[PDB]
Amino acid sequence: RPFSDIITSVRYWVIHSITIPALFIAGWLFVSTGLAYDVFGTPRPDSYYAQEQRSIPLVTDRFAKQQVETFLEQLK
Amino acid sequence: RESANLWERFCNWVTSTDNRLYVGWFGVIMIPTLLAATICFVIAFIAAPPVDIDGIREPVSGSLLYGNNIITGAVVPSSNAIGLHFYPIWEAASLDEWLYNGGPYQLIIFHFLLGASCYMGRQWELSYRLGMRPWICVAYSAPLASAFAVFLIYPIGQGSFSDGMPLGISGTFNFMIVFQAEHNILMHPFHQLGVAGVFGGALFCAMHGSLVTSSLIRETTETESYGYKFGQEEETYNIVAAHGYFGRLIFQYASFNNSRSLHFFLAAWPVVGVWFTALGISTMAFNLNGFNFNHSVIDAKGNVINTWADIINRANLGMEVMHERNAHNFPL
Amino acid sequence: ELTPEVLTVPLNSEGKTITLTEKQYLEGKRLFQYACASCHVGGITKTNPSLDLRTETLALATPPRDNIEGLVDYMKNPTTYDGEQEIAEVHPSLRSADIFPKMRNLTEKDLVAIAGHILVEPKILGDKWGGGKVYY
Amino acid sequence: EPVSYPIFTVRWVAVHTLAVPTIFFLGAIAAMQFIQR
Amino acid sequence: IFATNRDQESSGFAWWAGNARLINLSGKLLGAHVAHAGLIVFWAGAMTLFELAHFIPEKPMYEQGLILIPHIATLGWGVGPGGEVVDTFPFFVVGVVHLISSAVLGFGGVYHAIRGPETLEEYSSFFGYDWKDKNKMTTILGFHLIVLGIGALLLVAKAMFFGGLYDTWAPGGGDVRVITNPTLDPRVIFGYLLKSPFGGEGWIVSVNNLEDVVGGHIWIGLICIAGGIWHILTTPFGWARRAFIWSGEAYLSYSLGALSMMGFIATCFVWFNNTVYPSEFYGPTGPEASQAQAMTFLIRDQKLGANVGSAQGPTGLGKYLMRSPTGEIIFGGETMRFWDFRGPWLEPLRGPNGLDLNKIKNDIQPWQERRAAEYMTHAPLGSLNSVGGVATEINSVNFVSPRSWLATSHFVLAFFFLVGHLWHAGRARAAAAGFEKG
Amino acid sequence: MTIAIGRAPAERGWFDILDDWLKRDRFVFVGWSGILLFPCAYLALGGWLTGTTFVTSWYTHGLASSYLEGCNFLTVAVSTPANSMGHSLLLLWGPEAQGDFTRWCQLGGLWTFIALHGAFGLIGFMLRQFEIARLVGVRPYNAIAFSAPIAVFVSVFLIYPLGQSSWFFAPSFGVAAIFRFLLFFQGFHNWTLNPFHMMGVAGVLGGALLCAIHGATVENTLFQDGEGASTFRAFNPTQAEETYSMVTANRFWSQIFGIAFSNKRWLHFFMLFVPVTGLWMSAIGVVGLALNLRSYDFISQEIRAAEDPEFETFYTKNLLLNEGIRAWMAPQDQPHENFVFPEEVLPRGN
Amino acid sequence: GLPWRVHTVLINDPGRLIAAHLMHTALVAGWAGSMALYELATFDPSDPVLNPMWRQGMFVLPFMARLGVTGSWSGWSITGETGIDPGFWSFEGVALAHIVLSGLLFLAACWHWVYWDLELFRDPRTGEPALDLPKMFGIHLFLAGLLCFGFGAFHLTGLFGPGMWVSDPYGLTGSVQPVAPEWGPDGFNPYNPGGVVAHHIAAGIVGIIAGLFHILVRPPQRLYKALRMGNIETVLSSSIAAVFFAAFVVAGTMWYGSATTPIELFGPTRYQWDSSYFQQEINRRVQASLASGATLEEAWSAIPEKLAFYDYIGNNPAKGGLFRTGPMNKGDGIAQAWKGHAVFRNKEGEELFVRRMPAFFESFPVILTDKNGVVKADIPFRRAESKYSFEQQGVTVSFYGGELNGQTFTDPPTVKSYARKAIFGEIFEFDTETLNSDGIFRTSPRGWFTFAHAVFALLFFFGHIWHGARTLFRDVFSG
Ligand SMILES: [Fe+2]
Ligand SMILES: [Mn+2]
Ligand SMILES: [Mn+2]
Ligand SMILES: [Mn+2]
Ligand SMILES: [Mn+2]
Repeated sequence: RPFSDIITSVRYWVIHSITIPALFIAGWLFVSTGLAYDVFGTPRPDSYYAQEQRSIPLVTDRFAKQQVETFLEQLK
Repeated sequence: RESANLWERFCNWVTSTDNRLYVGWFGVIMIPTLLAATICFVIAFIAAPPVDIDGIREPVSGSLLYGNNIITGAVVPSSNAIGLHFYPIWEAASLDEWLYNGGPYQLIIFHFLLGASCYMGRQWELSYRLGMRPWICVAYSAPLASAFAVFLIYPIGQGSFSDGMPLGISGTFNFMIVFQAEHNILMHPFHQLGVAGVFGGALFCAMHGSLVTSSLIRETTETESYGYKFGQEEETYNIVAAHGYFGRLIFQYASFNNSRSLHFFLAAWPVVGVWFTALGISTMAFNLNGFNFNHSVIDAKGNVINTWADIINRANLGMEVMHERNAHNFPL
Repeated sequence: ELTPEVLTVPLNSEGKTITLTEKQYLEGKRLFQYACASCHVGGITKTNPSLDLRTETLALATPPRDNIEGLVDYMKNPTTYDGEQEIAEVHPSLRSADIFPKMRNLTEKDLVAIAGHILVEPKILGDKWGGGKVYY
Repeated sequence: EPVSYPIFTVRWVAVHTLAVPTIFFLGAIAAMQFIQR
Repeated sequence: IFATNRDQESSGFAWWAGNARLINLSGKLLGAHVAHAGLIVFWAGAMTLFELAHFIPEKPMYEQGLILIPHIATLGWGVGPGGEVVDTFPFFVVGVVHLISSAVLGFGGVYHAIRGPETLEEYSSFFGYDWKDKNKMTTILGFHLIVLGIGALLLVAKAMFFGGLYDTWAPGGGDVRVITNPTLDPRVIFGYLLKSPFGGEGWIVSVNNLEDVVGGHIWIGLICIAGGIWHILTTPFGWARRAFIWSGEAYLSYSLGALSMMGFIATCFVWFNNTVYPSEFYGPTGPEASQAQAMTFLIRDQKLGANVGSAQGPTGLGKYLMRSPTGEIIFGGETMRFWDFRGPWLEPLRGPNGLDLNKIKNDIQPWQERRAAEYMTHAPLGSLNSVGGVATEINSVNFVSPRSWLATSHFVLAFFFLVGHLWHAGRARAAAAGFEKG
Repeated sequence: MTIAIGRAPAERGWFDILDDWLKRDRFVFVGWSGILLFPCAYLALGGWLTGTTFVTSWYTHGLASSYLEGCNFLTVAVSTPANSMGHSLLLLWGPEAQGDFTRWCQLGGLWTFIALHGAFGLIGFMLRQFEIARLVGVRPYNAIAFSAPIAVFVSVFLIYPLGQSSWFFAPSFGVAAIFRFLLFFQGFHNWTLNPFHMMGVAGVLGGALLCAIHGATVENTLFQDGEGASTFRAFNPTQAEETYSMVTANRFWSQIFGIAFSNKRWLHFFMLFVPVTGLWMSAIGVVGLALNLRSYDFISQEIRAAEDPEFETFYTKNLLLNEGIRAWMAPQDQPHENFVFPEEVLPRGN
Repeated sequence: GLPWRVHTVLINDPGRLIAAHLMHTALVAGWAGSMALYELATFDPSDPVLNPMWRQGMFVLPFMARLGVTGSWSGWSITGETGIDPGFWSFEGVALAHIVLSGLLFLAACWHWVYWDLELFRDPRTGEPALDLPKMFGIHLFLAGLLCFGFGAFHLTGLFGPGMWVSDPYGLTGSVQPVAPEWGPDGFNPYNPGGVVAHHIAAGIVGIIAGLFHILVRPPQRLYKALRMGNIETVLSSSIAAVFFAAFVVAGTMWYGSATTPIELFGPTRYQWDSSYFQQEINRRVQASLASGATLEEAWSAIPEKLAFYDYIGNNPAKGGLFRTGPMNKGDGIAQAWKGHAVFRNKEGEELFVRRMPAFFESFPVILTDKNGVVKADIPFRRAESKYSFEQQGVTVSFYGGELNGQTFTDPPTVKSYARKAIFGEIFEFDTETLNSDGIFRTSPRGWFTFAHAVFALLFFFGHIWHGARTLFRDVFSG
């Protein structure tokens, strides 16, 4: 079908060969840093529980949920 | 003689009748094989003595006259004791022993297959008997597989027809459940592809039929118613418009030769999807279960953090924990 | 987490302790899966359920097996729960390394780590290690 | 008529809004693969 | 006439059917066929070495997802009372052999798809187928049954006139060786036819006597060499002639199912049999495994003091004996079924009606306990991642059983090839009429 | 008595009439329908990917649900809000906004996000088939078929939860978390006994059936015409004549299965009828289970079974499994409540 | 669708189609009054406190009730018842009332079919002319409106007064009162009747304005060309989507919300039970009496009896469906008075509470935990190797309050059976025969009504998506 010119463009290669890894690396950094973590709030292996009581907290809571979550996270 | 002369030449020409018746030839096996079983099934299902399906002495009764309705089981599987042995209806002076040891089951089974197997064989003769092209034959090679799995393979895999799907609605419902707690199937590619296959096929069938009719436208018616218207021429639908709408909806479409390729694609997607699922089982029979992702850990300590796949287990467990008592021791 | 209490277990029955290193912890998991999981997976005991590796159970064994030394001793010269009869011909051990090949390659260090795994795991898994709660 | 030297093509719009993101994760993920704790 | 070539339009078939093309061009196929061949030779070597590498001694083969090694073992190498890795060298040998023995092919394979007469015528050587000359077809095949024929004999020799073919009997292990047986008776024939498968017884798939297998192959190596000789001699006959159609693809189909069948036979022979497939090398065979579970608990329990013979399970069957138915015894549960088991350890404890409440009560040596304890713990199962076981369971081991991977793939294969058979034989039957468408 | 108009042709004067032309061009079909489909679809396809690899469940369930947390395609998932939160569209604004978008994630906004948006996206796509179908001058029968799936989708994602408190018992948009839903049902609502789904099955499985006959029939019934030997993929899509041939098909079946109906103009409808239908049926089915109206009790036999302890049907066995699943599965599942089922938990035997 | 058938036829127518329609009307009021009579020759006035429509159942009844009708001869009500018575023209009458008018319709449907125618128508134218629609959907809306309006002012609001069913939480009181408311408131909340009445008054007038307008100011070519307007199909799918929508919401409020879905006239709602509602109300009821004077025992018882009943699982729409018847009866049996909850105690009497049944499950076990979740005693399944056996007891299965106040049982079974029953609401005494009663729970109107209406609402989608098709697409339907 269509799409085989640009991919065979050569200039395309230029523009993207510079852009793609550029992106691939930004995320790989967004992941390594922690934003990935701190924005999506997911727990780093380190933060599950608190080594002194389990309760997969809930939540429970609620409200008041949030406020509740906050404390939860904090105490953790 | 009688068997002798042109008679034969004539006989041969009739079966041949173408457308115318219804058927013909293959039927010469299919036909009779299938009648025995169909008949054995009907009678057992309408009325027959509880079967010692399990390896023990707690007779299950899936037949109608002994306290059933259609949804509640059919002909329960041979005994865990006969296991793999060949238990016709000769062995033992009494037939009453046959019913008990759940013998009717093996009759049906062995015949059905052997028949539906011939059915696949005959399924192609009338091809090579009207100019037709084979293939359709292999299309039926997909369900036959799935049937040898559930009746020969699995048992030959685990040592006894005793296990491996019973005739009738519930009996299947059993088979099915049990088995998933025993292999996490849902977590096995080969089933997955079976679902994509089947789930898809319907999906596709919807479309072909859908777009066709929508053409156609043419217217016738117014318112008222338508258816018716138717026847063858001329055609009744006339492609182009179809393509002119489909393409417009999803994007630009392409294949070897529309209709000629827009039909092969139908003929295979489900077929291969189901195929693997025939294997998938034949696989899990000789025992090689689906995936098992039970433990990811918080390795900051080792306490284990769950995962949607843990629950899957919890349930499979309480499914494993009961089942037969049967078973015783340690475991299985 | 691999905190002090978690890695610190009783060395002997006299009250002496030892704080296992993280590398001893990892080696322990490895070695335990290599020579013990076939039958003690998750802390249970296959050929004989009641005799699990739960710390309390070990503590009531004879002699006490709820310490490094005691377990080490067990891997060398296993006994019934009352300690009245040696059972190396059924239970893998250094003494029965000829019929239990996997025991041939275990060093004193190895035996210590394996023992450490047994005493630490329950502090991480909790009941799950005993009779398998999450596992049963 | 796409492909032939425009660039103000919506086709380009979608084509990338799927692209960029993916690449962004496709890496993000290969990055997580390396995690221990 | 003129110079060869032409991939498409002319040729027909289109790509992804870039093989049918070679159906006509003897030479071209020769190497297609040669290379491929080596390609397996290759694999063979590639794997043994890729096996050995990751192979720790006295640490159970089956426990190391080892598909290949075990084979060698059986034959009568790397033995010592009941697998004792005496001589991991033989393993490195078969390795190189093939890996080299392959390039040898590879060259002379790639050597027919690029020059050579084609181829154518161538012368013677161348073839044819068959169209032009239904006889060479015959003479070639037959000129092969010798090859296939001779092979057998090699086994028997190795086994007896050479350094044995390890037997899991006597015783244990061982081996032985053986011786054979086989031779034885047949009776080798009676075995089929018745046975169934179923149950147990159952078957085979029963055959235990290492002798029977050895002395039996004899018959085959002979059996088929005779045929390869007789076949050459003439053109088929007049029913054979009228009954079969004749074409590359037809033959294909013909010999395409030839495998699917054996193929199945394969999967079974493994998963069930045990002699040809020791277990000191492979796994413990599901049937057996579900059975050592009895030994261990009747053993464990009778070791606590419950009289086995009168013990009565929930059903009210035989908790120990159971027873078965027838018755036986055995064992049971549920091991109710594999009471067709039979095999080493469990044998001694036997007698006329099977399993002597007397032997069992006291005449069971302490190695069967361990072995039976090992098997069930092994198985097989597983898951894938693988782890193993269950499913549930958791964490531890891883690891899954070798005895199942082997039997897992083959069905898949045997099966498909049956799709193949039909598919490839309903077309051959459509060209043979002018159908296609218408 | 005016059977006609108000004021002349157009729409909102200047624009629309104009705007229509623009939005309806010819490169990868946009359209008004798309003006409201795309945002959604994408917006909603993304949402899932985000959680898949970036967001957790922990606070809502207590399961790791993303690649980042350690999951993998299958095990990964976009969990449901906590039951604590019942039925809220959980807009990024109710349970506080600005503070934590993060927390929106935590509590579970990414769900409704995918639910509500995809909902509209599905509404969108149906239109993007109506816009187009009408323009090209072809029958909307493709949209009827599509009404089916939407139904399947409105019962299991919107209705159900409105029945059994809080989305949460709604599938979690997870490869593996759907299986929990499956099993959960089997053991809890005993779907099998449901004549309604039972039906559905027949449709889907049977739609797949028809799809593989026809297809196989066609290719196998084809003509020599447009020959060139092997690789017979040369039918002039230019137009004209049948490619395959009914008669031959017909004679075949007739001598084989004993029912070979003619009228492709029926074969392609029957092909639509089946799946579409089946899903609507099975759809009603779940709308039912949405109010716990289910099966799990023939009633005529659980009575006849409490007298005859020597009564046994594949029906009662399945009823047993169902209970084992509830007892063991529970407390890991829904922390909504405290569940601590001591070891006297419904096992038996092994 | 295509194929188918147718128816247508009717348608438109028009004429004949109107016949078709005149007839279908007749069939409902035929049914309408007809149901009532069924319900009527079976209705259990015996005790509204425990054997209510408702329970028982008713079905039909509820409505007749709520909108203002509560009684007949024998001379009973609620318502018352016582017686019552017154018525004067209630139940009995509403029913007959419909049999008559359902017949006039029929007959009307008759001469309106022989004459088309014338116316328707125218012128311118012549034628136728299909009719003219825009005038219709203008004039009809005028009436509909005027009507909506009426209902609001003159009915709900009072003055011709028979209002509606009002009642303060937990049922108990409640009745038809002016218603018222008304308206315014500002309360839009679905419970505060207030809304009910204001809504209609406003909508009503809004109706009149909108209608008259729609019948006095024609439809733009564009809007008229847009919806194929002028060819009934479109009118249909347009209204069907609107019933389709009307329906769906209705199903919703009957399952949750109220004041058009009242506790007494129709089931408690699963939601009240999920929330352990009532019981907290019982707790405050006694706790105060309990301590404050117152014582213891017582308180409781105281407591008622009525609340004690609104607990219990057999009444939660669950469931179942088928089952059936009755209920709400073949399952439970007939509601024969209350036995007062009991307070299962330990060998020391650590109060011990029983873990309620989720209304999601069926096969639920008895846990009985300390006043803090500690498992103080939980009936086994595997007696071997089993602790917490009930030995210590719960023997304090001692009851407090109605028909059993002050009266303990130490016997392990009665103690134990009693728990098994405690496992789901306040324990009541039941009449089993006289209806045979299977022993298995069965939903209620609140549950059924909300099962049909949702299904119906959902099937009419395929109604819209399809008819509207013919609308926008007529030429091709032939294609
Ligand atoms: Fe078609
Ligand atoms: Mn079984
Ligand atoms: Mn089992
Ligand atoms: Mn089993
Ligand atoms: Mn089993």
